[PDB]
Amino acid sequence: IHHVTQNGGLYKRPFNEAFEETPMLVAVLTYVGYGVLTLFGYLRDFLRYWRCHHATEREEQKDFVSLYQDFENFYTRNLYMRIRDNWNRPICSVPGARVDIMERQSHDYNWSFKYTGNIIKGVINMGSYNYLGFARNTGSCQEAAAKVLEEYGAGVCSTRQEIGNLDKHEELEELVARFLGVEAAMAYGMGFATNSMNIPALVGKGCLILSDELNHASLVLGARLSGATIRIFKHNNMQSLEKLLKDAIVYGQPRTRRPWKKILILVEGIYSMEGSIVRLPEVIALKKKYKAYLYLDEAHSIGALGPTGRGVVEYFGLDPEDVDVMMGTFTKSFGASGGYIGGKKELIDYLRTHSHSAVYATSLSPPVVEQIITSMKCIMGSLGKECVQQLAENTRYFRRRLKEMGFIIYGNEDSPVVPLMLYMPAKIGAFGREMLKRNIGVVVVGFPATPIIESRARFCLSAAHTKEILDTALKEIDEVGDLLQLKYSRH
Amino acid sequence: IHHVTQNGGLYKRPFNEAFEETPMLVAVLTYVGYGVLTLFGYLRDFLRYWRCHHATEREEQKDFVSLYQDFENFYTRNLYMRIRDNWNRPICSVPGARVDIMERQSHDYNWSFKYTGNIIKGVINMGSYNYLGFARNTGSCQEAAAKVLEEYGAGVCSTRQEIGNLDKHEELEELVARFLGVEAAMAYGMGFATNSMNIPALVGKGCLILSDELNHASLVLGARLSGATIRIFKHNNMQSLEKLLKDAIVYGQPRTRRPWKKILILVEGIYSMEGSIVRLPEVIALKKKYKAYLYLDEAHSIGALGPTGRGVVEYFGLDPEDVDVMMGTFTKSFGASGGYIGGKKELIDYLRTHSHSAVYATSLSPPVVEQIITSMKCIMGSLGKECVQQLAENTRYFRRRLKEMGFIIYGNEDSPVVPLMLYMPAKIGAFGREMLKRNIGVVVVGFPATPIIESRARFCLSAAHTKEILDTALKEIDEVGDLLQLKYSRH
Amino acid sequence: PNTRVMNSRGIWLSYVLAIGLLHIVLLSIPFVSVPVVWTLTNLIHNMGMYIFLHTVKGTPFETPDQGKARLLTHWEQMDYGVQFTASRKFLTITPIVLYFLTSFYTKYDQIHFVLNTVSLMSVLIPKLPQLHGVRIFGI
Amino acid sequence: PNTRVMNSRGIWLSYVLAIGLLHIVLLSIPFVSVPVVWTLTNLIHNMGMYIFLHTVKGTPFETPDQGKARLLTHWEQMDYGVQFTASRKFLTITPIVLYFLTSFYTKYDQIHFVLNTVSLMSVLIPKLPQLHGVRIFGI
Repeated sequence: IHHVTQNGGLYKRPFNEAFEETPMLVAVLTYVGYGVLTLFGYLRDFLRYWRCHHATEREEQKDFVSLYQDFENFYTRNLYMRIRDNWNRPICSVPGARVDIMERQSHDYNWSFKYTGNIIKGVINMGSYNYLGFARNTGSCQEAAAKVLEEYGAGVCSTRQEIGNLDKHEELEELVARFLGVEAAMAYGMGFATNSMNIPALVGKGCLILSDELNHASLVLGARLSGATIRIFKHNNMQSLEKLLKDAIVYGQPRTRRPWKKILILVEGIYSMEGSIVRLPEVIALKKKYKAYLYLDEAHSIGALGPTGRGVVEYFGLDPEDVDVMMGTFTKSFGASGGYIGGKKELIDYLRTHSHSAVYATSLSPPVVEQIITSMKCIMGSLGKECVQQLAENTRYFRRRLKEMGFIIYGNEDSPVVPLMLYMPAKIGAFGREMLKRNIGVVVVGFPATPIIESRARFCLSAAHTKEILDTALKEIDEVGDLLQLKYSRH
Repeated sequence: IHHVTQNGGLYKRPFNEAFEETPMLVAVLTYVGYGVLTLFGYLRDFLRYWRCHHATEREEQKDFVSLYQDFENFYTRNLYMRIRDNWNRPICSVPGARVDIMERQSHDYNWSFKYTGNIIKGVINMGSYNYLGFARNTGSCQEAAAKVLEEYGAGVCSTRQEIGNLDKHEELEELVARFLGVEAAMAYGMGFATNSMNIPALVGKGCLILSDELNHASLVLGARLSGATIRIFKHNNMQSLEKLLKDAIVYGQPRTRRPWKKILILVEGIYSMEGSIVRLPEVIALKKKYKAYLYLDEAHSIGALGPTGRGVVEYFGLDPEDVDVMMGTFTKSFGASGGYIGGKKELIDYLRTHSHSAVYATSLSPPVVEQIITSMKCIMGSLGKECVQQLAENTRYFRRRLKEMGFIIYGNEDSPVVPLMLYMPAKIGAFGREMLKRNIGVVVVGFPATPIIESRARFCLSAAHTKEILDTALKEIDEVGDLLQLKYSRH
Repeated sequence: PNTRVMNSRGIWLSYVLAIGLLHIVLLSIPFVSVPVVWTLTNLIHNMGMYIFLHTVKGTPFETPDQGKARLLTHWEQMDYGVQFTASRKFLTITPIVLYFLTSFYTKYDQIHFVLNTVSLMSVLIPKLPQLHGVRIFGI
Repeated sequence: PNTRVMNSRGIWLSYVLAIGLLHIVLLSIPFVSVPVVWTLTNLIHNMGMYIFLHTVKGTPFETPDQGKARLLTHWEQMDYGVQFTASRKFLTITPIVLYFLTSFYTKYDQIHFVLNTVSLMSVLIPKLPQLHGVRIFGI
């Protein structure tokens, strides 16, 4: 037992996350970098009062009310369009550890691109969701789907409550329920489409939703589609969580003061940006104190946390029977496509009836079901459950390694996602080109998907990354962080 | 059918009440009359900084913190003490139509009185609650109690849930239930003690009470003793009634916004001052619209309204089964002492258990039970049910008669109480002496028991008053209203 | 009962004519001048409206609320405490009109500014609604 | 996303030094005088804080609220509309300090009173909280 601090949140292990506040001198220089950039945008759009070539709205028989706001497209053409060479690069291989990248360039200053012919090979990637290393066209794991592909085909032309319902679908929905250790489970077509089609089938008009500051575009969208009051609490702030949670019961609606119909909470396991784990036992202890429900999102967390990785519940060692509904995907540890919902059998049956997607959308393709099954078989017991001990070794090694190198890292230390802090917007545009010169492709995260002084880069660790693959990348970063002086930390 | 105007209040007859607003020139002169009187009070109490003789707080071994506020006793010694010769006069006969009054006077300017020896005989009274004329020591009605008095005695030395429970008590509680036409009934010791000991046994902490502006000292006091929120609506203002009644449900408490536990309404049949009848079918129609309850007070109304007078319910011809609890007394039509509560058998049994008075207070005296019984027998069928047709004739005659004589009268025209408007405070002090010179004793109503510009006098009509008794009084008033110029009305 | 005493009928009309009597009384004084008549009648009025509103507390009669407003002066207890009512604002406008006619008369002098302001000052200062129950070191 | 843009870290510190640069730029001009440097820099500042707060409406990016604040300028949409916040009051105090130093310099002249007031006037007038959504015959 480690911490039982105030809310009854019982901790087994030390927690050890790190949110180092940004330095004073660093932050001021950022606004200057945007300030010069917002200056030329008004300059550039003023120059466009006569005629880098544009999409040119049809003149032929048109010119109604214009389609777009000119001003809402400001940042996409004056900060994005300048440096959009990165995070869009086509690859032409299996996204494993080394990735063949088609080379492209623009003499029109990123306004129109061009492939030369080039295939930049053996590029170490750190920007793919390939945690347990199942992206390979080799081995017996993917080979089993080839038997399924030559037999079944590549997609039902039907719906789940309609004709299309294969035995594999019935098999997989069983298989995850034993994997999660819950009663029943149900797979969906893609992980985005799960939250945007099932959360509106749960909450209704008189409900209240307590979601985090930074969930996803999934979880917000499902909360918009269900007409329901949405309230935001601060990120991993149980005190700010309980403060809303207190006032949610001792008040009701704003207009009437009737009680709420039901309330629930939308939280994720591992937040993708600023890779951090939610203070989960302080949430389980608090929802029992206030009779709220809980929607949990193991999109990143499953296959990455716990021994023989089974999401954050085994990582906190807790029970699956206190989380009211569990959701995760198959794209981000399994090398597949789609997502599930785990929950009680009463819940699943209600969602086998009121689904928005089992009744309208077509279901999974048959061979990618097999890729999910054989991957879970290698986990449940052949590149199997030894790689999660490898990745946690790779996580814990790489996390201390950049921290002692003077870089600044967010999130919990055991989190495989490595948020690396840039601050200047030019340092965004240089860094993606700079690492690509040093035979490594990474993911940089721009301004509007962050706050202003975050503008970070992000690393996805992998169990497929060995030590020599990892240390070679450590050598390349040591030069670049020197070259751009991005050694912001004091320690 | 007469009026079904807006609230569904179904009227059979015309209503015809009259609240003539006071004239502009009359009202200004009143404040001058008080203004000179409040002036000398500060003068008089300033003169009392040295020493009409006072009560003189004991000096012997006292002079702690003083007992009374000097300033709270201002109006009782500077406006009351001046003219307190009236409404306190001892009578020495049966309060029927002609009343022997002991004469008293004060040479100490009403500070200490003195009986001479005199018995001013044959004085027509109009200030006693003797509607159906049962105040007589003659006839077979009162004779029956003499058999009861010589047999039983003059009071139990016990309590109802204790030993003291006679067969007469069990008989009378039946007898009223058939008289009212309700399920069960229960008598109490005095009519004041009913409301101050049973209303707290009904409503509790989370209740809300909607009482009129001018109920009584009974109904306020019971509402104080039950800890319950009290809210006042305007007198016979259904619009102001419903406005509170609307907001009482769409809000709750002031602190929390929980629903109310139960709500009810305290109204009286015939309000004693400004003798007027409540707009009852507009109340029955409104409580069904808002699920409220209803406490009704037939203290004056029973024996005075309806044919073979049975309160206001027969006077509106309605049913007794929509009034949730009925209360009235026996002092104000029957010439007796005490009061009842009529209601459903479930209600009565709860109040035969939780009573404050059947469990603590001693019960009725035995012979006054008989005076109630024989009086109800003469009503139910011997000076019987012909006198209520006489009183309504006496009411309707006397009510048009002073209105055409240039006087100003409040209330419904069918109401036996005749509120006669004085305005000047000296006209209070002259009028009681003036009528007493003209062989008639009346009741004048002072300032603090009224508003400022009401200060009225009041007449209680009676079925014992014949035409010659009534017209002789009409002759005397014609001089006095001339003598004091109190002909305020325009019509 | 001191909560509906200024909410009555024609009390506003009678409040004027008391002052209107008080001026015509003060107008017919031999050894006085027509400026200091107005100076006198703005002093006496604002003396009365302090002593009869903000000094005496309780009721001249006996309150059946067990003396809830025993510690409350007459301004504080009008209309059961709700401040912005139809009759408190009439009682605030009226000394201002008595300030402006005494501004008009005495011909805007300096001593007639000084003496006739602090009477008008010390009457409106307690009539601040945020000065509901605060009592300066006494009463 | 324009609701936490002034609620960020060190934006207040950087807002000063932009003006502090703008003065030292305007201080090193040959054919200018040290009064009308301060006259110029109080005009330009209050010009910027009108055009960048009370004129341009919407976001430079695309809002996932389906353009709720498309009809709302940048002042109106700060902190989701709650007015008396920690950062709006910083944006109101600062032109007053820029009014008082330009009151200190130019030596309290009459034309430097006239020109430097209506800039400070026309910037605080929209910052009245009861002038939340009212737009004068346009925009």
